[PDB]
Amino acid sequence: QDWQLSELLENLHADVQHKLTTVRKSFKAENVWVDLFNQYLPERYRASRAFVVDSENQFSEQIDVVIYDRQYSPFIFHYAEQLIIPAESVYAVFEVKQTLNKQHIDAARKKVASVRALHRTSLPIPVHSPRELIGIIGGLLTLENELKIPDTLMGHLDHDKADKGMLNIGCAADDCFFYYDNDHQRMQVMQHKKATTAFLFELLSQLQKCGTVPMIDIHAYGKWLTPRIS
Amino acid sequence: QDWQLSELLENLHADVQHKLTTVRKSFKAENVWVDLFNQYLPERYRASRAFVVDSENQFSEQIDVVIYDRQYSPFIFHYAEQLIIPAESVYAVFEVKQTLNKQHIDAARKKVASVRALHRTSLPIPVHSPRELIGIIGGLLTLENELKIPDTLMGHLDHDKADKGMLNIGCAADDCFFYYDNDHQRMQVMQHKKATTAFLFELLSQLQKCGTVPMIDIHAYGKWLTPRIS
Amino acid sequence: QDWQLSELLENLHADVQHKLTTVRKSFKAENVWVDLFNQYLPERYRASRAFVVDSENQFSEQIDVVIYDRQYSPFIFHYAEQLIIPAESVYAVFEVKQTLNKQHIDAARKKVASVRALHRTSLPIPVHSPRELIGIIGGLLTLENELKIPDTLMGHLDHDKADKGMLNIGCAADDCFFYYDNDHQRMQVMQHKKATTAFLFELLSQLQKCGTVPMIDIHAYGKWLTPRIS
Amino acid sequence: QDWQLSELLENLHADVQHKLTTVRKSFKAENVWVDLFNQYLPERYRASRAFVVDSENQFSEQIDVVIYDRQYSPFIFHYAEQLIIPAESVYAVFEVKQTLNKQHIDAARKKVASVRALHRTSLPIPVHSPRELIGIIGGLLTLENELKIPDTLMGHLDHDKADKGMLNIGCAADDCFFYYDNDHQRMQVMQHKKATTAFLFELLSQLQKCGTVPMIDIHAYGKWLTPRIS
Amino acid sequence: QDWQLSELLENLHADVQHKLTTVRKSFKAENVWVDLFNQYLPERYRASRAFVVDSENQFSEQIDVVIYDRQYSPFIFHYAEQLIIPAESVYAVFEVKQTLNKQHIDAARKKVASVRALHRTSLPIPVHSPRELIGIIGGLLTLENELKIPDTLMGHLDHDKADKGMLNIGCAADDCFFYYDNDHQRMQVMQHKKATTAFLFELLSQLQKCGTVPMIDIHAYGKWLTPRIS
Amino acid sequence: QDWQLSELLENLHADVQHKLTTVRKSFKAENVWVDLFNQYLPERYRASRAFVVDSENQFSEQIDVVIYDRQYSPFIFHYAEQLIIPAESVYAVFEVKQTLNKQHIDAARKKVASVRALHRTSLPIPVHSPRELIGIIGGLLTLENELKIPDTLMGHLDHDKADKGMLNIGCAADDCFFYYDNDHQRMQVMQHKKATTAFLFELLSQLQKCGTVPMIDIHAYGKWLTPRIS
Repeated sequence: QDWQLSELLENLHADVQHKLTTVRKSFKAENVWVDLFNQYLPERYRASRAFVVDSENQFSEQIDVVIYDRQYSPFIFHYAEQLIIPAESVYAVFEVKQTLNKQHIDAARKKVASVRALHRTSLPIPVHSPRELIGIIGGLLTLENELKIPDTLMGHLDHDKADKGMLNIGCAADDCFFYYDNDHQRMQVMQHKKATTAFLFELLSQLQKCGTVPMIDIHAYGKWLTPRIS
Repeated sequence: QDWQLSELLENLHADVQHKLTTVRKSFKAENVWVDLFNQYLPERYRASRAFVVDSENQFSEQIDVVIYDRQYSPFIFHYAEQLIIPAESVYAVFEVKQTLNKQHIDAARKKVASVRALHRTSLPIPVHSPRELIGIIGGLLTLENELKIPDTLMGHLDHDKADKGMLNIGCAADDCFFYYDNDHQRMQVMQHKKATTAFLFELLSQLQKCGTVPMIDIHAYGKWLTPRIS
Repeated sequence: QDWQLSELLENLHADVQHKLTTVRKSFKAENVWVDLFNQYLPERYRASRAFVVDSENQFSEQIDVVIYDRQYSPFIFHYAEQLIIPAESVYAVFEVKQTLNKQHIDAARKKVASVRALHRTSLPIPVHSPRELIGIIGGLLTLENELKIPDTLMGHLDHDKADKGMLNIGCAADDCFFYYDNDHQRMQVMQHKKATTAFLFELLSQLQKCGTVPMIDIHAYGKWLTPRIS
Repeated sequence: QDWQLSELLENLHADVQHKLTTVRKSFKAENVWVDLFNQYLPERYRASRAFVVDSENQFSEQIDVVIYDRQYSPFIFHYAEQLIIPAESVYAVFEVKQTLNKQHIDAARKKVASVRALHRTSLPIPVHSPRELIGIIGGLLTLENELKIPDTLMGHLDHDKADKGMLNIGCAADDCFFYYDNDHQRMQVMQHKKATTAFLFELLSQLQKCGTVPMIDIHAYGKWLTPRIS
Repeated sequence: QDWQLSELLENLHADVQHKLTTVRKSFKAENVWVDLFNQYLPERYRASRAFVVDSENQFSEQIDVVIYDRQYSPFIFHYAEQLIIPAESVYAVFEVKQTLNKQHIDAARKKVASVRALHRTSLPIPVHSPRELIGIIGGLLTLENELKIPDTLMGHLDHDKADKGMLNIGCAADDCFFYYDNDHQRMQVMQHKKATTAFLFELLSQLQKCGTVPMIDIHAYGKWLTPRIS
Repeated sequence: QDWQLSELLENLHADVQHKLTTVRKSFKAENVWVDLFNQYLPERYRASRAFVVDSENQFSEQIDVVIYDRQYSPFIFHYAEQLIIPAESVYAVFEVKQTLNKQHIDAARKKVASVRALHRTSLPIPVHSPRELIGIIGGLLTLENELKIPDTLMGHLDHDKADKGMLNIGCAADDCFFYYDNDHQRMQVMQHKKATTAFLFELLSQLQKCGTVPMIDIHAYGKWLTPRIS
């Protein structure tokens, strides 16, 4: 029963997972999630606490966990010891909060909203048309779920897809994960003892369906240095 | 005559090649082949001794050398100190045996057969159609060729393409290498003093023609953790 | 005014930039440019002093700075301590000279011409047609501009696109950068205090528009080791 | 005047130094100091935020910057994402506070005192006598000095060597650094534009005079796992 | 009860420890022990499967785990993919066997004996006298203990110190560990659930008491290349 | 005859050695020697082209190969892309020249003389006395020896030990190495086909007998930033 695919999946990155459960039990956070994501995610992706910036000199607020393209990113900024990432590079943004409740849900929606409100550029490619903008994943990462009734959480998580604050995924470590399905066109909540690894696999699945990074308009950033003649 | 492209090609990764010739002469193995491949192959690929697993909880036997996609692999399992790789990540599988003879050919074909019999998934992409499954390269890596007659080896290597045990490529270090050509639609054997480097270039050429990793169905692995509702 | 996108852009890789300005002031070089490029460029690219070779056993002269694809390159050669790069891997080639004048412009054009005259291969892909050959960027990297009149430099830089010596981009550190625009179908010179970073953003933009590496014909290099039967 | 030893000294690790000055100007912190120390210090040393623990199951409070021996440390602990360092490994402990004033001086003295009150072991060596315990350096790292009168800071920093809270060194970035001299047997304050680099050289000098790590009594930690018979 | 020194000690390198327990349970090996040691040991030491060689062209048999000085070693040999270490660099040598029984004890003693029988050199230092030769630690590493009676294992482990096969330390993973005490001048066996971590701390303690690598007589190896005149 | 200590010694770092022989045959250089040394030398040492500087603001000329203490060095400077090393950190200095003749011998003696003329500091240690200054090894590294008569080279290499230009060691790759012996109190020349590896082992032997880095007077460098009160 060791060489059971089920067992291999649970044992995958066991150590970082164990760090998260201890934190959950010490509450009964932020850095563990960043660590967790960077272990599970393929090389193309990196996770970090960070601000997001766009080529219109607009900045998000500090985002507890940003997942961005490290491999094909043309630049990432460092002010002091802070990371500032171009919006075009961002795949997902998460709020971290100890507890999953109506208020932190709303707090997550506002952080996600502030990133999606940024302006992202996308060029055409040799001549194809410019690529559709990636749909940025928004979520909430918590240690203890305070909405024990699946109805009392289902309700406060029903948000419209046009809404820029909508949460695509979220987790209460070792307790439950939720996510939005398109086939079903609804939110779905799953209460499971292994919800952290199941949440991660869901995340990998949504990342895989995001789409390829569009071509950044590098001149839309370079215009902050020199003029252009039409 | 040093700055001759011919010489540059022979000098390429000269050290790992020298390790292989010594082993050939000490016989008159496994770790050398893995080292050799990991030096010649581009960053996308990695070679390792490993088991292969599929999302149906089927396992190959231990494969002396697996070449897999390390860059775009969503997960690789580590049981004890053993590597277990999802079948969708596999480009090539090799049997290592001291001598190239009818029996080790058959032993190679059975290992290859066991990996290709695994179930591999492939999703559609945004909506394109799902990508064709990669054609997994199967081979046999040896130190000394015991079929000196090119007719006596040609015969025991003529296998049908529809057969899942068919060997696409193989080598007897510093002696000969064989491979299947599609234009010619047959096997081809080459006896050459520099057969190790020529075998590697043939491998690089087949890898290049494999195709891109299909999109793994991550939920087909994630189902081992949580149910899904249709 | 610290958290101004303008300031973030200037502060990006500030240290290597500072190394370049000191050299400019010590003249009032080569290694600084290589260092500079390897910090600004995304992971796919690497910069290095090197010779370029093709599958016809032709070699360029030593190129002060080659930008090549390290991620998807199937091989790079090392004679002694010299780097020798297959022409198919080359994105850009630069001459380095202390001063920007008519003679070093001509010297750059001849080095660039010698690389573009090499033979580059390109295969079809599964069956699509073989990819168009990348357009290799040629430039000239200098410390002090000796053509102060924008007319007196504009003139000696007007070359025809069909000419294999034509220079696509160039820089006189912390003074000016030039580049060819297709929309405008002319050369363009920009005299700016921050010309080094603006030059780099222009380079990133041209690299982005280059196209993906064509599929190298590995057998056109492997033919240097073994014969082929038609 | 570039190749002036004075200039080389100022230019040393210029980039991390620049990060510190920006923070100083943004206040007009913690991570910058750690970054700064890890660049200036030789390989034997590492700096990190951390708790300190002894073999009597006593813990300090969280220490903003601990400098410990990473080379010869037999173990370092990781609770969740927290670093916990055996007291025997500690060379220096620093409080970080935006401003240098009487209250943050006292706050530093209490943190330093809590580390020096821990129990540190030291064995004999083959048979020589057990090494004297290292004298742990205590300091205070700030951005802006609020005691402008050198008398008004001198006074609140005159402490006795027998006191476990005594501060050996401290800095107000790009403004002043203080330190205790044994020859002089007093504190000394230095107000200098380049006070950050001078502070660092003073730190290197005190570290050099600390003494080599004593031999840790590993069984005094191992007793937490198994009993011993006398 | 998480921030209990006891708990930190048990959690230290928890992952590699877990790998070892699984192997113990799959038996109800070699690579796990090497991995385990390389995580617990300080930077000075490295563990590896290897042959040991001396300057008299004598070789041990293959040693399942050798612990050697990687930091101050002047050379290590690589034949094929095998590691060959000069005897002067060796701190400890271990036999790995699934079960702890009289026969594997004897097999361990014979491997240890073969390494200690090698000739080790030691020069004087500036002029001090040559350093005493390190006492090489010998042990046996197993998964399951088959001598359940502590008298039935005590008996077959009482060996004289003057014997070159004597075992200084050994372990049956998560079950028991033994070691020789000099104060007590006997062997000591400890049966404990956490015997793996306690065994490691005992190993660290013995390594610490070994002594410093003597100065290797480099010319005693160099004589294999050129003559010397007296 | 493969597992012959003689063979292992010749095979040690075979690849970098092969690079050197090719250069020797292409002459019939500098970077190969640096590479060679960094492969053979233990971790404490690093080799690099560099200037040497002392705390009296004196600089050597550029030294083709400096061997310095990277591990215990408190600082190393970087002007532009040049390395500048404090004299106290230097173990050996070499001139590189294609041919070994009277003139390049004299050229080497002058470079060595210029480094040894620098001022090196050395403090006392807790209170022991200050350590004797390391005896800096001087040598000459060449590809072809033009003094074929061992008398015609013996003569031009007899220099007095008090002379600051004296050469302690040198090599004509794959041809001969010389060195100074104290027992013999003379120079010694050895003509051997494997002279490169024998030269390296001689170098390792002299390095081992150099002595430990003395304690640098860090304030003798820090005085370039701030005054001191006696």
